[PDB]
Amino acid sequence: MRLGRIASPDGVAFVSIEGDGPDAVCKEIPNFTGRSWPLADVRLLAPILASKVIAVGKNYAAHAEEMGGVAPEDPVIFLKPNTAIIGPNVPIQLPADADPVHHEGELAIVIGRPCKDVPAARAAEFILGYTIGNDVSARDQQRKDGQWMRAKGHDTFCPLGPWIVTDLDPSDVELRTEVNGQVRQRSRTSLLLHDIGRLVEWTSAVMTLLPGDVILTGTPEGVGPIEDGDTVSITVEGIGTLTNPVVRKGK
Amino acid sequence: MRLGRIASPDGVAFVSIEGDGPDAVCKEIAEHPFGNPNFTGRSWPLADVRLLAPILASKVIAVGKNYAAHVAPEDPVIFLKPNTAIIGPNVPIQLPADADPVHHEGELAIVIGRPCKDVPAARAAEFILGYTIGNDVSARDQQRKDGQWMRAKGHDTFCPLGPWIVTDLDPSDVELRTEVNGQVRQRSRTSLLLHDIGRLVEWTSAVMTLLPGDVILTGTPEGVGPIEDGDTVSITVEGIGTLTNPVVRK
Ligand code: NA
Ligand code: NA
Repeated sequence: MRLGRIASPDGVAFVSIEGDGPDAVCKEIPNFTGRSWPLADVRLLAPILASKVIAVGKNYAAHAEEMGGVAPEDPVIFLKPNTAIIGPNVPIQLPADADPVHHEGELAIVIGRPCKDVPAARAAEFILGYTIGNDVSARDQQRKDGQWMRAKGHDTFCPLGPWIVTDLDPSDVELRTEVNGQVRQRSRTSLLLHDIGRLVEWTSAVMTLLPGDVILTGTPEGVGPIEDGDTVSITVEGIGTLTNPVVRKGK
Repeated sequence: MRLGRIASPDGVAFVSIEGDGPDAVCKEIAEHPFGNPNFTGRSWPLADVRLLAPILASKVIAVGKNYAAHVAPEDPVIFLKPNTAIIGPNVPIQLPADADPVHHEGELAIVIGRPCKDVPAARAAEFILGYTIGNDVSARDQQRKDGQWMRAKGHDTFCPLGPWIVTDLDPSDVELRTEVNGQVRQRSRTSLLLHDIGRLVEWTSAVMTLLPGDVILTGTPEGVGPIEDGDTVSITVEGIGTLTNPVVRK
């Protein structure tokens, strides 16, 4: 199943998306009501209203073989404000002064139940599903501030979507980022330094996680700049593709 | 005017708090504390209810270094605390078993009153509901280790807020004081802020949209220090009152 939010002519609905052909249907909601919008008629929004967004930075091994092996250091987690969230096909707006601003394609965990102190092995019990995220980052501000929050916290700097997949096996799916059709990031989640359960364990040991909260699981190598007029597309195997145009704000 | 949130026999309510003696009264404000307040006509004695965190912030922004001793300051460094860290007056700060030391950091807190973005420092007060007190509780060992300060300052209960929001306060030059078990740890005045309230609202709203209820912690003076199981921490701001929390180690 794929869960998400859509903008209809009747308004906003939380829907179930079913079908891979453009004869695709969004059915409203789980108890279904009966109203059906084709996917063609409506527009996908960010699939959930997150109270907070937690992200990790360094979380991909370079290659499977190294290592392995020796335990990775503990995760470093941080927050992006939920005001940064935008959905598919919404422009990423670059600050006039921010150079360079980087794309960071990531697999996103969506929490489905309130939780605290969850053991890594039980993480799936509290996970609604998986979607795609982009941890857009003003790299200059990162270096100036030390704290990464401002750099990653601007409005539109957290694209999320296109929908939430509830039955995905996210253990070994391909993640890739394209800029204007050009592949710039490519890895598999089998190379996650801290896997999904470890991240949920680490994060819920720190703070209460609420239904809707998002945990971005990190980005592999290849992070690179995005400029006015670019299109960034992040594809996760078994989920789909999150696409956003890019515009720079005037001075 | 003092605006708070209370737990009453009738549920949770926003209130105007009136009086300082034993017969203080809480006057119910309809739905939220933001516009011109609408009084329902319902009220409770303060003695009959319990003050909660005065606002349900969608987010909490904070700054690190922001008081002069008594050099030109570097630009503000802001970060986030999750709103799941917020607790109200008298609620125990719960220390993680493995965190040492954990420090108190008494601060003046801005509460945003209107949605906004790209606010000029000069006009910040037009967008500010009022001022309350905060404690930016920080696990120092985690802070140093992580580089990023979020985890160190993001544990459940690591953001005491309260006891209420004062709407007609001139915060230009008020005393800020932190006591632990009756001993003064921190004491300074807001006239020593490196980045004043205006500069912080300007800086933060240039980055992100702020919502009514959002909180900006304006930093802490010298004298930060450890808290431990059994301690009581009290932060006082002249013109607001005192935010007090006991401390327990898990
Ligand atoms: Na004001
Ligand atoms: Na602080």
